[PDB]
Amino acid sequence: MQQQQKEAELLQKEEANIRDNQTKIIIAQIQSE
Amino acid sequence: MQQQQKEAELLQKEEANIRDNQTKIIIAQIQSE
Repeated sequence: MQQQQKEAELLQKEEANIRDNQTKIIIAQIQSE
Repeated sequence: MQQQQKEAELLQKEEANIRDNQTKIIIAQIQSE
């Protein structure tokens, strides 16, 4: 369960980075209009 | 209880990142007007 919560942290951090990444390209698209 | 408070930290951090990102795209929309 240490391992489970640790990999939960890992997947949280990678998906947080991903979400920030789509929103970065989204603001780029918004300003490209 | 340690596990519960630690995953509480995790969910607070992910939702805080989501909120900041949402307001980033919101200000992008505001300035796109």
